[PDB]
Order: sequence, then C-alpha cells, then structure tokens
Amino acid sequence: SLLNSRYKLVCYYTNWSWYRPGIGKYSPEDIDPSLCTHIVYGFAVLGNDGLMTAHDTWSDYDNRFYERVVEYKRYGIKVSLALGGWNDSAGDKYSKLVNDPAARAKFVQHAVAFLEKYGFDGLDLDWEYPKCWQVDCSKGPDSDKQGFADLVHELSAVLKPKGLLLSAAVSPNKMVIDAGYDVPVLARLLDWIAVMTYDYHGQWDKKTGHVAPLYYHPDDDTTYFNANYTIHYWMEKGTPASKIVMGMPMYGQSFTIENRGIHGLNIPVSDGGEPGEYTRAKGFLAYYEICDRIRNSGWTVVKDPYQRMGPYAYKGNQWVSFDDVEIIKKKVNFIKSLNLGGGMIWALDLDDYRNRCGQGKHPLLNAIKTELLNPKI
Ligand SMILES: C=CCNc1nc(SCc2ccc(Cl)cc2)nc2sc3c(c12)C=CN(C)C3
Ligand SMILES: *[C@@H]1O[C@H](CO)[C@@H](O)[C@H](O)[C@H]1NC(C)=O
Repeated sequence: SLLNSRYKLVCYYTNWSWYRPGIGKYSPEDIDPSLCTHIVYGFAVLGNDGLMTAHDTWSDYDNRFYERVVEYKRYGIKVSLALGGWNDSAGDKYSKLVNDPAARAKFVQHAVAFLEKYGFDGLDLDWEYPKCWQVDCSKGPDSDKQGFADLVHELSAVLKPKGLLLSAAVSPNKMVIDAGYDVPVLARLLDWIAVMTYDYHGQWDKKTGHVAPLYYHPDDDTTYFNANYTIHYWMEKGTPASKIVMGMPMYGQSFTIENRGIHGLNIPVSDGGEPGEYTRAKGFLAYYEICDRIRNSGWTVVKDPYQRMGPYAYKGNQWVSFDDVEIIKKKVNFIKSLNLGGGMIWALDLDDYRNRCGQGKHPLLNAIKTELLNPKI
C-alpha cells in the first residue's frame, strides 16, 4: 500500500475533465483510491475581491464536485484544494495580492475558512509563477519573491495549528526558480513542493523536443532543461529531499513539423500539433490519445536506448513526445535513489484510465505505484 510506504504519490484532479466527450469524460468517482496518497483539486481561482473562489460553480458546488473529491479522505488520502493554475496566472492579480500586506491578511483568513467549509485537508499554491508571470520574467517585480514567501508564512501560521497542509507546485526552470522563489523559506514551511518537471519543451520552442527529459542529452541547447538538473537545483537552493515530489506528465506535447521527411529531435516546427478529439487543445495530447495513435493509427515510435528521456512518436507532419511505462520506471527509480518525498502526476484524467489501449487501466499511474512499492533500486 502506498499509504503505508515511505513515499507520497500526489495526484492532480481537474474539474474541467468532466466536459469531454465519450470515454474522455472523467468524474470524481473515476478516481482510483489505491493509486494516490494525496489528491489535489485543480483549481480554485483568485476572485476580483482578492479572495479565493470556486472556478466552476456548476461542477464544484451545484454538482457537489468539491464534496465528491473530499470523499476520498475516507480511504486515508489527504485531499487539498489548489489555487491558481496556468490560466489564472495570466495577469497581475497574484502579484497585486502578494505585494499588499493588508490584502494578504484578508485573503489568508478567508482561505482557511473556505477550506474548512468544504472539508479540504490543505491548500496547494499553483501561481505560475511569482515574478515570471506565465514564464515571462520581464512581467513581474522582484518583490513578488518576498511577497510570495510572506504569503506562504502567513498561510502556514494559520493552517499548521489547525493540522491543515500547505504545498506548492513550482517551476522546473532555473531562471524562474532564481527569480520567484525564496527557497529556504518555502522549504521550511511547506509540507511538500511538487516540482513540475515537465513542459521543458513544446510548440513555443519552434522545434521538436521532449516534454520531460530526465537527463541531459548532447544536442540540448542548455544544461538545465532536464529533471535531473532541476531536482538537484531545488536541493542545492536549500530544499530537503523529503520535501520534494517529482512531477511526471500523463500527456505529451505535440507539434506540426515543417517537413515530413525529417522527424527527429530539434527539427523545425510550424505550430502545435492538431488537437486531440477528447482534450481539444492544440499542442497537447493525453496519454490515452497518444497510445491509440500508436496502437491503431500506425504512428512510429522512437525510444532513447540510454533512457535519458521517454519516447516520441510521429506520423505525417504530426509529432508528439511523452512518457511511457519504461521511462516512468526509470524516473521512479531516480526518485527512490535520491530519497525524494515521492512522485506527482499531472493528471488523473490523462492516463489511460479506461484501458482504451489494452495495457490495463491506468498503465502509467500503476507503473509509478509498482515501482515506488518495489524495494529494489
Ligand atoms: C499559448 C500559451 C500557453 N502555453 C502553455 N500552456 C500551458 S496549459 C496546459 C493544458 C492544461 C489542460 C488542458 Cl485540457 C490542455 C492544456 N502550460 C504551459 S508551460 C509553458 C507554456 C505553457 C508556454 C511557454 N512556456 C515557455 C512554457
Ligand atoms: C545529474 O545532475 C547532477 C547535478 O547537476 C550531475 O552532477 C550529474 O552528472 C547528472 N547526472 C547525469 C547527467 O546523468
């Protein structure tokens, strides 16, 4: 059992996965309670009054989604509510909050009351990102760093006496880490830090690359866009291994390549890949969309024999990079080797939970669980 093990497995749940057709629909009762130690509900948002508020009242309240995910506390799972996410991080509103002590003080007391009203065990902070708003370090002031650290302290000071958890999802990018995070403060006060060791590459690069490399590859533009560098950098900056949970993607980054005739890494790209029929987002495909393309549409798979990164797959002018069971096992052995706090997945509804691909239900998440529970390293 994961709950009796020395590791966390932090699973993100997404309310918007309900609005998908056919087998892509995911509801709270699709959560498999044997596969997670912690569930984090994405997302609540920052209202115009500076207070946390539900993003989707129809699902979260009227259809009782908050209650139906908090249900999983009955299995011993800790259920937190996440605030923010990529879309909610587009503007200045989190920066305005954290730079205003009076606004922080109002926010904190209301946020704890909100968590207690719905029965959540904690709050997960998902501002992407302090200073570097949506990765753009030119947008925010340097004082976002101190402001976020003070927000974390003020939340900790209310949550910890009530026995409530406080965590954050954080950037894997050296420049963002340096600009946005007072790492010693966060490492001391947070119960865990979920490092988002994915989205290192995507359509925005204008060339193909892997969503989530584990180790440096000789053709990389930088030495730091890989999970091994990122995790060691969080530790070098002052984070204890026990506080780190390493993110793993249940999806791939897709690309429209300029030329069907070359199809390797670092080749020119004109746009994101064509949207999947279930997830409906250019540049993104769920694992259950990728595995079907490979199994039933003849996409060609290229693996890295040194296992520095997972596979990519292509057909015509479409190309996608993603994690398979093999690289997941390697990544979990890496987690164990460094004695990290555990693993994290984005997100439950993107793995093949329906066994559309015939590899079993939840092939990626089950691979993580099995490797975490395996004593050998
Ligand atoms: C057009 C700009 C938007 N780009 C992005 N979007 C996301 S949201 C993912 C998501 C979630 C749910 C569903 Cl259903 C579909 C997709 N994440 C990231 S990390 C990153 C970018 C980026 C972009 C540049 N950066 C350098 C790095
Ligand atoms: C992992 O990262 C550490 C620290 O940056 C480095 O010393 C080590 O060589 C890396 N492992 C690789 C590249 O296999």
